[PDB]
Amino acid sequence: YYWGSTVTTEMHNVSPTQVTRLPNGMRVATQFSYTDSATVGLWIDAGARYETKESNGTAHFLERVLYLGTKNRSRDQLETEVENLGANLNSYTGREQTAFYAKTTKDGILPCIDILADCILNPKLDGDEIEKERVRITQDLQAVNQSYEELLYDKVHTACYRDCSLGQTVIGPEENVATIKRDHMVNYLYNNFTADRMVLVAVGPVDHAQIVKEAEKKFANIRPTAGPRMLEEKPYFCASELVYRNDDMGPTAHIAIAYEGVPWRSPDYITFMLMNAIIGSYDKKNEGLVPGLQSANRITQTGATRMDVGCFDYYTGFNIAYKDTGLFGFYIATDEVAVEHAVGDLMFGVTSFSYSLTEEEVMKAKRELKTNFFSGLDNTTGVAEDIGRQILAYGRRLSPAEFVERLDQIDSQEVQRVAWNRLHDAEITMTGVGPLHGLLQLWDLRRQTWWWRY
Amino acid sequence: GKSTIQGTSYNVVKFQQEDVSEVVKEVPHFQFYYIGGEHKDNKYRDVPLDIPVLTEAPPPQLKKPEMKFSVLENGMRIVSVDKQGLTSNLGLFVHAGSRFETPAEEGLSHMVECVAFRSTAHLSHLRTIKTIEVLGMNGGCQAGREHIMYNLELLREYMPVASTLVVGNVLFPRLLPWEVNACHKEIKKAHERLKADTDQYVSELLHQTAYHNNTLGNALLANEGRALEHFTGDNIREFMMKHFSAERSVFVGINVDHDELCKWLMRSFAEYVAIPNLPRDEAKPVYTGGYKLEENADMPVCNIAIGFETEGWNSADLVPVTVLQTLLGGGGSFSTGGPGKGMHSRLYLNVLNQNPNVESCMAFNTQYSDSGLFGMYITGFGQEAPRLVDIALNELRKLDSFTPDEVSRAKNTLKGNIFMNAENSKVLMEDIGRQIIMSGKVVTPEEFAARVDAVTEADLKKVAAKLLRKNPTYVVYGDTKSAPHYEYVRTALASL
Amino acid sequence: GEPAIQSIARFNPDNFRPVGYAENIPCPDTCVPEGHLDFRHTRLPTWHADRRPF
Amino acid sequence: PPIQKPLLPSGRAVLKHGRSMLCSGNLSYDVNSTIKAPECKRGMGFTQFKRFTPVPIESGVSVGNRGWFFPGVIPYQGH
Amino acid sequence: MLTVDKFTRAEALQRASNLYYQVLGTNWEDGLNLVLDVPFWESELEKVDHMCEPYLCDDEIGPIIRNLHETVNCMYACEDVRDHINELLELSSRAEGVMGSGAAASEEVENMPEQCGMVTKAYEDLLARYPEHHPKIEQTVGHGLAVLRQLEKFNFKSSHRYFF
Amino acid sequence: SFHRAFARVVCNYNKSIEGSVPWYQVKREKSPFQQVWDEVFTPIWFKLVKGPYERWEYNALVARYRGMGIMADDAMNDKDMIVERALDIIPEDIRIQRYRRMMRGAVLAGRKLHLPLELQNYDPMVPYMAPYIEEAKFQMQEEQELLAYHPWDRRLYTAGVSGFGETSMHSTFLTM
Amino acid sequence: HRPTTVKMIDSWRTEPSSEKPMWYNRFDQVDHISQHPDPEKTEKYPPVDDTRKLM
Ligand SMILES: CCCCCCCCCCCCCCCCCC(=O)OC[C@H](COP(=O)([O-])OCC(O)COP(=O)([O-])OC[C@@H](COC(=O)CCCCCCCCCCCCCCCCC)OC(=O)CCCCCCCCCCCCCCCCC)OC(=O)CCCCCCCCCCCCCCCCC
Ligand SMILES: COC1=C(OC)C(=O)C(CC=C(C)C)=C(C)C1=O
Repeated sequence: YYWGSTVTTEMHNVSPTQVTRLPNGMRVATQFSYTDSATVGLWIDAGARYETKESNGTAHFLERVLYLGTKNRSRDQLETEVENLGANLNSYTGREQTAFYAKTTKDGILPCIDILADCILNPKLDGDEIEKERVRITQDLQAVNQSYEELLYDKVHTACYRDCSLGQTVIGPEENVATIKRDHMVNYLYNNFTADRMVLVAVGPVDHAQIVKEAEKKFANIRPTAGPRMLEEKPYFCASELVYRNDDMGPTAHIAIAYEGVPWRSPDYITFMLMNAIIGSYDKKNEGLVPGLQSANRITQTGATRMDVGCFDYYTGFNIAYKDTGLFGFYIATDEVAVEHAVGDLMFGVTSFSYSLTEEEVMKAKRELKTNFFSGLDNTTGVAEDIGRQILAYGRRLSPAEFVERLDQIDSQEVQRVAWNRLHDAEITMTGVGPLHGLLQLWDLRRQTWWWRY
Repeated sequence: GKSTIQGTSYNVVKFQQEDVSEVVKEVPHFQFYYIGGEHKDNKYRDVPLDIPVLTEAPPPQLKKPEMKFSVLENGMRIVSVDKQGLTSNLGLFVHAGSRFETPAEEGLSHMVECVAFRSTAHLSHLRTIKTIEVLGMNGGCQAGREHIMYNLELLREYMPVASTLVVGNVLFPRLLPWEVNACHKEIKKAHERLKADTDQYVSELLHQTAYHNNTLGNALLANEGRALEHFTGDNIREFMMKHFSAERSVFVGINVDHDELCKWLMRSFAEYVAIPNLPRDEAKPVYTGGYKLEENADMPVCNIAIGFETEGWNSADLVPVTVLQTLLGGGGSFSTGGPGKGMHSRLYLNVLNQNPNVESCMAFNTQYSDSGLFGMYITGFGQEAPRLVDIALNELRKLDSFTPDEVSRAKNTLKGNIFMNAENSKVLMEDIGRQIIMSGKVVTPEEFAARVDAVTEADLKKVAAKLLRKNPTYVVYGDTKSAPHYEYVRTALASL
Repeated sequence: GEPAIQSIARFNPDNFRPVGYAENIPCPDTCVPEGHLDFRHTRLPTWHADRRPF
Repeated sequence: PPIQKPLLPSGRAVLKHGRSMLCSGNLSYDVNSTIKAPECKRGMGFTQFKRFTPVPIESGVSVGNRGWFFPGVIPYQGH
Repeated sequence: MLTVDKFTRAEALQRASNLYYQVLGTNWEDGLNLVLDVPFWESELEKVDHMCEPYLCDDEIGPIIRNLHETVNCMYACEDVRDHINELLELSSRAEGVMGSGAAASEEVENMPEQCGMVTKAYEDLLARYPEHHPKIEQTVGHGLAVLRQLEKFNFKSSHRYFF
Repeated sequence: SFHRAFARVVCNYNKSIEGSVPWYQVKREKSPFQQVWDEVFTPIWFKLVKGPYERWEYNALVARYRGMGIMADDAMNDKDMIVERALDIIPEDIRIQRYRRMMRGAVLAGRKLHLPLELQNYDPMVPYMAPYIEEAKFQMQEEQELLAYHPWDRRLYTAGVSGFGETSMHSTFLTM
Repeated sequence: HRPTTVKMIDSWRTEPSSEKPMWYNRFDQVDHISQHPDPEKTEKYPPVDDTRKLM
């Protein structure tokens, strides 16, 4: 039901994001902010998904060696120069997107553009640096050196996307890590780090014209384009199970259950964001001002009552989106004996969206969704991530006002329609690590996606 | 400016009598129940997100943020900045921490935190927390050594409600016997949350050893044995009457209109009498130094900390000692930091790069109104403790001189840290509130940058010499079966 | 003129008692009032014969 | 748009006891910082599943006691 | 959309391109063309959207979907203005009376000079909003305004290109 | 859809009665007809039936309480949930004397005896529980309004509870 | 608690307690619970010898 518009005057009072396309095809996006610090970086449309099976892991390796010296600097000189500017260089690598962003002061904006351009365009992939990083990457590759939340994040993709490259991990298999060489990385740079796939984001005390001029000068020699990516069909969602039963790792079990989600540009994506908010998160060790027994979240409240002890030591919803697919589900960390109750309750919660979801819960979720999104845009790095991630995902940045406008239209009935179409009687994928005697078969859990009542 | 309070000028907001009927008209609209509704299909159900749908947007109105200072007639100071964000951060700071407790009042500051957001004169406990929840607000209360903070993060539109709820914790709290008894659980949770953070636990050990049974040393958390005898509503009320007063309180608001915040805060205190301000015993900290070796049977690693007394926040040594902390910097093997992340600090280059057995080495600089602690924190395997202490002592002996390149790098990194930390709104709120409580004044990030630029090598040498003349505080936590004795540390530092 | 915290404290439900409470509520010292039969009166004389056999 | 924070807000103070915005280091990458951007040792994305609550999990710790039992007492058939 | 049917990207591309040219080829000026066809177009458009959701970023399917959405927007907008013009002309015809005699004549629009200023503004707004659909805008709204011009002498930018 | 219309009717009818004064807070003048009724019937009915009957019952009730040695508020059964929630928060002094009186009353009633007259000169209708009954009702009304405004859906017959609302395990026949 | 119900409803014919208390609404208020008179150490009403003299 429609209860009015929550857009306010303050939402319109934000500096505009100016996006211009350079002649080579590189987009330059900037937003001015009244700050003494800035964030300037390069958000690229590269990642593990766009690697082949034999080369999986090259992108992650390159990201770890790109700041270890250039053809015009050395590692010590580069690190010294950044420190003198009072700046720090960051970088991450994902399945579909990558970034290389610097957090500096106002006077270091243009100087940092020069540093980042040199690293991206003229990386000196010294053999010694590669070999040392090979050891570090290999140690990280060991699952003993990986958290259980990182392990289940990767295994969810492995189980759900057996047929496509989205199932590949970022770090890569140990066989590939053992064999990556400079030539692999040089090829990856040539094919993927091209102007058409890069966005230069500058947030802070910045002027669009000046940033654009510097960008054109420093990125003049970048490869203009690479061949269009091979057209593929929708990533097939495999309803499978990948459970690592281990009764020798303590009492806590980690279970992740996934449904097929929606791509970034889907009209239903904001509905899935709201549904993710309704699921929410809960930790027995950080319950908040409201206790679990008296929580407005229905999943949390019913869970907190089970056996007078609570069946969720921790849980969170997740909504992962890619260009042509997505994953929607929940992650649980709970006592071994509580797993059956925990998965049963969260699946009952997701199934409830399709039958009996109250306006009260939706409206609370809208406010906490907006309180999480807006607070993320507080600092320059948060804004820069939002600009770079949103231009890659959508080709434009959605304004806070537009997000609120579209969220106003979504109500309990809209959530019910989307859930009924996509989540009710739907195929699921379960992945887990730990003592999981209580975890039932996939078919048993999949029947809990529909109700005999109502 | 109509009033000067502790070195800062405030504009005086006058109390006005308004009818409940007229103020109700200005309260933000919200519903708890939705009994029916007007169906309206999602108009954008078929519109992909890549297609803009909003048209005729009002032109933006950008104003350079400025910090504005006001004071009510009851003596409550209000300090607000508006960065024009869409989420606000309202906080209430009271100058009543653990340092003001008498030995018979042990833990009472923590107890006040535990009973926060319980029943008030005009709102039950359940109704306060369900309102904060339905409006999508997060927050809580934290009791420190010098102050206690009540914070709520909210969508700016709901500030009128949040201001009321926060202020009710200090204005008319009903410390009902059976609601207080339900808060005894939080003590055990607090101890577990502290001990989980090894760095903060070792910091608590440092302060207790540094200042023996006095102000800063006073335990931050209440114990769950003999302290529960006076964990009562009556005892809490007496403590609040002694220390909680409008003159010792400061309401900070980030991303809020100052005039609106002042109005609603005025309306909240207009028809009620705040706790009167009374004199209290305020004794300067007594630094004794000393040593404590705490054993954690489950930990195989040894955490060693050697600290020294600093004059504190109100001294002229504050900025120079902070440059010294950045100059010595430090890092940890667990972290893999890229360029500009402390890879060229003295500790990283002299300790981490040259001693593979050192798990982590860092410099620490706690700062309080009239005292502080500076020193090094180094960790490693238990059997390595004798060598870890030697490494720490050797670094302390190198503070006699500093190269020009190191000083410049430290100053630039410190300025970058100041500006980058400031942009976080929660950090800014806590910085402002803790500044006013400590000093009665706010030093802006730019002004601190100006001070940092004026630090010379002579200042660093002078400050370091003063620190090294103090009796060291020597804390070992974890596997302590191989650590040196305190006299070994003392004799090594006796030369300095 | 009282501080609000002090004013609301006086209205704890424990601070209200009915008028004449202390002068009317029975405060019993036993469940067997004086003049009522109990084991002291019903005990057999110490010279009694065994009552188990019967 | 992307969500950059966990669904469970921390609700705690960012700055540590006695540490200020001047002496907390750089909160973006300092080890003791409570808001340090996590490490991409194995790639980006795992933060959507990560538990950001610092206190380690105590399996089976009770949170559903309405005041019906004392600590250490085992309920029998819920009574 | 609630469906169990599965389609390849090639099939999705074919369906979307078929609908796009079907809409863009149909004569919008004839009202019965839109009244009869739009129900079938809306059923198809829902199916096309469901099967093309994965391919919104595709280099071939994506542009087809974007053009298809734009064409439907222009189709609804143009139909609205010409519907009002048809209302104005039918009010004028009824005012003529039975047999043109005036015998049983309806009352004649009084703000006709102002109703023609409203339509012409709408026509220009459509031209700006839908710059890549001018041929369709002129077929429906442009010709409609030319018919109105024969009744009331008013000025619009393209009046000379309509022989006025 | 006819349900969507009914939802608008309900929404609009409730929006039009928000803030209405309860029937008992309206200054009400009795109808002239009621006034005539209250001047003919009520007086005579009280003098001949109500008055005598209700004094006969009330005096007997006071005597029964005095015989048991208990107060009127002692007689409340804790199977009532408002009474239970009030008894949680009574002070120990009141609680101790309340238990002893109830124990003596049950002993006397079971043994078919009565309190000695020497101990019977007290007022049994002193409302010592009133403050705590009112507090308990307030607490329950908050929980009702803020936590029980909808017939919630829960997984049925799990964790020892039916899922239909009760919070104690093994508290129904079907939950054994 | 077992399946239970309380008649916590807005009556159409009976007023709430806040409007019409049914108890004898005269209470003594103190600043602290300790200031109440002690029942055990308080003299009670004098004993009577006839049931028709009971107060
Ligand atoms: C030889 C002598 C023969 C004499 C025969 C007649 C004797 C009649 C005696 C009883 C009636 C006296 C006069 C009543 C005047 C109007 C009262 C009124 O409006 O009350 C509202 C008023 C509400 O005020 P309140 O203080 O807020 O109530 C709080 C309660 O705790 C409520 O708690 P809650 O909040 O949980 O609510 C529970 C809900 C529970 O309500 C329900 O369960 C609702 C559904 C059942 C009742 C209503 C529908 C019954 C069926 C109607 C016909 C349907 C035809 C459908 C056709 C469909 C065709 C397609 O009830 C209410 O909310 C209030 C209504 C209470 C039920 C009774 C309503 C109807 C009153 C008239 C009864 C019949 C008179 C027949 C006369 C015949 C000619 C002499 O109720 C009262 O004053 C209290 C209840 C008094 C009545 C108790 C009835 C007990 C059940 C048996 C009734 C029949 C007994 C005699 C049978 C003899 C032969 C078998
Ligand atoms: C001028 O008046 C009239 C018309 O307007 C052009 C008609 O359409 C028509 C044509 C319609 C029919 C049914 C033959 C007639 C007859 C008419 O009188």
